[PDB]
Amino acid sequence: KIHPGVAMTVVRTDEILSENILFSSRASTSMFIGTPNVSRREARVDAVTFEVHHEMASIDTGLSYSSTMTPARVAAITTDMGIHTQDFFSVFPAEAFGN
Amino acid sequence: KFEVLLGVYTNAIQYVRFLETALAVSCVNTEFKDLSRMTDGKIQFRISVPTIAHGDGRRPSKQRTFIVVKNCHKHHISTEMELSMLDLEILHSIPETPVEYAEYVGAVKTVASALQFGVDALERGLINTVLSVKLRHAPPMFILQTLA
Amino acid sequence: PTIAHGDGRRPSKQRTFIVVKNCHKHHISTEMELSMLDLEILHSIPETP
Amino acid sequence: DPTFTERGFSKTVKSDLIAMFKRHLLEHSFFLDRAENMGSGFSQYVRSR
Amino acid sequence: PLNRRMQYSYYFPVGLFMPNPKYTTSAAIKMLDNPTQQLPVEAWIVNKN
Amino acid sequence: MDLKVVVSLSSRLYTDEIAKMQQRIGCILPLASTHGTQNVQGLGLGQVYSLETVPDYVSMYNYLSDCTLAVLDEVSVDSLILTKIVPGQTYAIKNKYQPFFQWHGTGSLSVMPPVFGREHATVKLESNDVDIVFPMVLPTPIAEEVLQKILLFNVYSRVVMQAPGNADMLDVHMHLGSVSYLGHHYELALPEVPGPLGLALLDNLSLYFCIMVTLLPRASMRLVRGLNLFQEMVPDEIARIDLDDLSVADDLSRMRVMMTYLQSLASLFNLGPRLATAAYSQETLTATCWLR
Amino acid sequence: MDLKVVVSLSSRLYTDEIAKMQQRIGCILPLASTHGTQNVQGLGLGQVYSLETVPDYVSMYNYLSDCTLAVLDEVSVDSLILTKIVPGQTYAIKNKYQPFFQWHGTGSLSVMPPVFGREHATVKLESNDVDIVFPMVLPTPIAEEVLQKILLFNVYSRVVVHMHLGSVSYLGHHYELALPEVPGPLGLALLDNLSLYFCIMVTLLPRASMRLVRGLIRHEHHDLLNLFQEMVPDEIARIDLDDLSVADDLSRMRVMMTYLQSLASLFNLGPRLATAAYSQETLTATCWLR
Amino acid sequence: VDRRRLQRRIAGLLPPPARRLNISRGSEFTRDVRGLVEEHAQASSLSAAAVWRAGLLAPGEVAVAWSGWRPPVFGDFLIHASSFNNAEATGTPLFQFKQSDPFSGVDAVFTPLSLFILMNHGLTRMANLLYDSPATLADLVPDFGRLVADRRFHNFITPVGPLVENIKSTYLNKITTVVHGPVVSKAIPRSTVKVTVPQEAFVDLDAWLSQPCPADARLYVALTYEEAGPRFTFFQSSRGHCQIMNILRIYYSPSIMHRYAVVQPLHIEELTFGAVACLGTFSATDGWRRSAFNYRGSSLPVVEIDSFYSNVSDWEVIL
Repeated sequence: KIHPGVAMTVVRTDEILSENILFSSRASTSMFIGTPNVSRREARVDAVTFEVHHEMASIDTGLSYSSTMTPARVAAITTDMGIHTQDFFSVFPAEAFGN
Repeated sequence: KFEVLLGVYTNAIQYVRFLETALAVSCVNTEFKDLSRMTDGKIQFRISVPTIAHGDGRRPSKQRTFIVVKNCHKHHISTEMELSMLDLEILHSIPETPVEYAEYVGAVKTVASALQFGVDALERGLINTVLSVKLRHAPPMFILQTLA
Repeated sequence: PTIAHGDGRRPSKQRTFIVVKNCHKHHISTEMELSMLDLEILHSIPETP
Repeated sequence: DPTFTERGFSKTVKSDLIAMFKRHLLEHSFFLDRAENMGSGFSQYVRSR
Repeated sequence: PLNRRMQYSYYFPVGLFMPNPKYTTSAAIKMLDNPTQQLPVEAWIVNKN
Repeated sequence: MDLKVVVSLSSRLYTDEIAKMQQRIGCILPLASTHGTQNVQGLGLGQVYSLETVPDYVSMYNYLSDCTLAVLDEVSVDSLILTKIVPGQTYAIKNKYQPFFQWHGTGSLSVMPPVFGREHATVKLESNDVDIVFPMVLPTPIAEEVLQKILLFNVYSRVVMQAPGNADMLDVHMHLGSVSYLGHHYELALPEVPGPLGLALLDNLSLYFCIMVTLLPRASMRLVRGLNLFQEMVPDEIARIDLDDLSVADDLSRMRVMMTYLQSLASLFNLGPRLATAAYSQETLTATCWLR
Repeated sequence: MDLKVVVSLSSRLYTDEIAKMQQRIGCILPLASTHGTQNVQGLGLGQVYSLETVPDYVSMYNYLSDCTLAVLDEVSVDSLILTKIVPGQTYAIKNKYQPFFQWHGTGSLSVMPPVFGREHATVKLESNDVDIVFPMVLPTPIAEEVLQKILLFNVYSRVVVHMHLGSVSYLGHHYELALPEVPGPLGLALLDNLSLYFCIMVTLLPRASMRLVRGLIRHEHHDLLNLFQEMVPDEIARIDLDDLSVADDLSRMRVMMTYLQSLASLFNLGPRLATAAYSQETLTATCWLR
Repeated sequence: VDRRRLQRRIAGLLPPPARRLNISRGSEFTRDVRGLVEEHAQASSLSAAAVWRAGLLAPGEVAVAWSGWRPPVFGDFLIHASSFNNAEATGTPLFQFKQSDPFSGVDAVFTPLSLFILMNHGLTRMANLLYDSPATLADLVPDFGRLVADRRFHNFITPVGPLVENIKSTYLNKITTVVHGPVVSKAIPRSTVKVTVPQEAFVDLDAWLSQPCPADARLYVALTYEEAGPRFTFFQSSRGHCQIMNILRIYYSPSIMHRYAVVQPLHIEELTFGAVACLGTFSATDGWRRSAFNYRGSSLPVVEIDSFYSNVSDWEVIL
């Protein structure tokens, strides 16, 4: 427990669950709604696998921004911001010294 | 000495429409039916920028005009739904027995519930992808407090 | 119900949950006690005030 | 609150739920006796709880 | 999808060496050793709990 | 029965991106999920043949034989409508693969990941930062001779990077620089400077072959001593046994790693998802084929 | 196109038998005949894997090869209903197998006779005097691992730590697999073919790859070179003395690859199953015969 | 959206093949069993009503406007008529050679009867009555001795399976070979096709062993580089291919020691002892009824495997 010749800095990252506000102004985008299209895709002896297509096209009727999003309230710090240094014998597994 | 059966209760799935929820205040909707044939969309704005006749000596900015264009982006969504072979075989057969008739109305309600799951899942996916269009084009407010 | 997606993930089909509910029974019993003398007074007959 | 329980019970989510149990045990435990220190905020605080 | 998870990077040094004109900016901390030949070795950080 | 898979680009494409993708309108590529609507992060070989990691042919081959494949069909500006190949029916593919091997009808086809360099069969998308790598679709005997001559050039580059007196750089380039099949005499692209300690394509597979050929003299001898004269005749030096000098747990470990590095290499020489073409028609270069 | 093998039983079926059968609904069952109605004789591997002390796994492989395969889906009294697997149609294979090997996403499973003990996979029917034993469905890197463990045991016990060879090592929890002492004649015949193949292998084998490993052990320590423990082998060092050429090893590699493909075809016995969309939570796997 | 439009489309997408039907009598021959047993055709009269009834214009698989049925794929070839006798029957397994010329256009296909005289230069009497000249086929493989002396002949032949249609062309012959799928004839009166194999080359492997009944048995071909020249034995069996290679290893385990006993493999390549290739499956029960093949002056016994399904595999070495 003596000091070595160097002095590291540590970097961690901490996930913060926020429950955000979303504003979006009136008539931001114009939307074209297509037609739903059903199409089977497997025919096995148990259950045929239906799937339905749907395609829409959105396009903004303003040049500048019309929507924003700010984090209102911190729900929780879902990480425990402790000291868990990732071991570098795992991220670079093919590296080793002589013996 | 009996075992009493009290009841079987099931949930009734509510349906939402896109034009019922108030997310649609922030959007404009049109039924372009054969939207797969539309390979590209193009809106074009003509912004003619006026300027101020200054008095001092400066580089004079002439009649300016901004032609700016915005292209559409398509979004192709799809869920899956399964339907077993047994109730489909029940569907394409004709009932003649009260047991098989009970199986028949059970299979008919099964296919109707699967179809309603399909259209409701497509509706929820529509409102989902509208919201994700909005979140993709929304800068955070600690940028728009200055850039606006 | 489930939500249709745009991106390519393994979609869950129509789901259905089945859960059952049992009932709990409760017995109750206290011990009220009546003396035999009043019982024999009741089963007999009076004549005397 | 499904705001912690929307992606299911994993290891870390249940661990954070244990830690939030500890925090709500230490802070918001007895809602009537610690309301005496608020004074005029008593009715609003007990109405909120 | 409005329950997004921000990621903030946190950093702190470990075991620096102070400049040679050492000083204090508050009293009532008396570490029973030589204050000139004193050296950091650790980083006592705080957890989420 | 529908096979339409619509991958959806996030940002719409630039012009030279379309001008490159319309040049590969008949190519096939691995889909990670076989589902109805996908994202471009799951398309062909981007996450396993990534440029920022060390790649390998084993993991690419495993990803290729694991996941489904899909012929590209239509390329609009924002959606690449492509159809997947099932073993139920037959398809019409086109060989637009930049090391050109002239196909022939009723020849067994294969799909391999690119060995001749990344930049030949790739579309570097600048719209979304995703690198679609198209796998090499080349006929099977050509492909296995390519694998032999690439593996041999790999080990021969390594043994002259160890010492320059071992092999000659002209004889390794005359013989292994070229392929010959049905008179069509193509030339290969040889990466001559792969760097030591592997760190490039086909350098663990060469090490796989090397550990296998190193442990076969202790494997065949162990197997024939576990069981005669005909087997012990055709080698004259390896029949000199020294198995009473080696420990049995050591031989157990060597036999286990030899068996794994033999089965992996020998399923790898089997050429992956093997396609079956009927009538290759080189007036339009289209080849009608079905999944075998 | 109906695939349904209504297997009528000879007598009735007990309640605990129903409980042990409804556990393994969705599993692979072999069938001796392929016709629309059968009897319980012939079903499962019981006709080759009877109540014998010595198993014959090579003959059990030859049983599972030519016979048809089938999924089980329903069982009542007197009739356990299966569903045939024909090549070309797709099925839902459920992982209700008792040594719980977890499957990969869209990998490849290969069926196999039970090496993990008979009673680990055996539905005893004392009513109809039949032991419907089941095959074992496992991922293919695990399957070739247990095949090489079987062959290594079969050579090492007859030529001589071996109990640790007998333990297969799964990631979640290790398993021990039941090992015979003799294979029968076909196992020894496959061993003769293997020894002949390997003698031709060490006949035709190249030499500059040995110059790679001999020059590389003394130069680089690697994850694939730590097994030598800084020691070049004797045979490799005394073969490596000679000078090299390219065109001769071109011919040596042209016969090495063709012979390794046939050597892989020796271990590819037992059928193969091409899976897709495996679930850890629903335990199904959409799978068709490969 | 609209459930009403999607109900019509899912109603179109509904029907699977009707698997079960609970019949009451057999002499009624009612409409339901008629719709159960009707198979849609693959050729019809070029008109309005016959096409719009037989439905050739349905996509994927035909329907009156899955079933275990798929349409076949063809390999169409062009050859000299000097290498292919037009008098040969329909169902013979053809053997395309891959020539070393870059652009040919004309093929070198081989009936196995014609392919016999390449090996040698009853069975040989018919093989010399049919293809009278060894020289008109010894130039299709212009280098045969160097090709088989280097054992490089098994990777040069692609078995294309059974013929279906041979138009009697005069100078440059065209055949029509099914390389994968269900072997049926391309004729307006549709008959069956039987893959005829000569009795000499064909050897059955199920009776060569002399329990579990399979559904489909598979035909093999197998070149063998013997000492007296290459032979083309046709093995019929009902097992897996990895079982077939092993049982052929034990079967030719005399012959490997015979080939070592006659010559020593002085070079490395000579150890390659033959190869085997599947052709496809057929029902093991009602298969390979024997019969005779009638030419002009003689005849040889021949093996008609009825109701084939061709599915070619690669060349697998046996050693």
